[PDB]
Amino acid sequence: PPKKPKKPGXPATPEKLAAYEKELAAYEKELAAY
Repeated sequence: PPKKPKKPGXPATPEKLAAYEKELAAYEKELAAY
């Protein structure tokens, strides 16, 4: 089972937020595929 990506806290730059969104989307796809 795919582990849920953790949220970048503190010094979180827009790119890492976008990365969190993309990785969360990947989580959704892999979770749905699971």
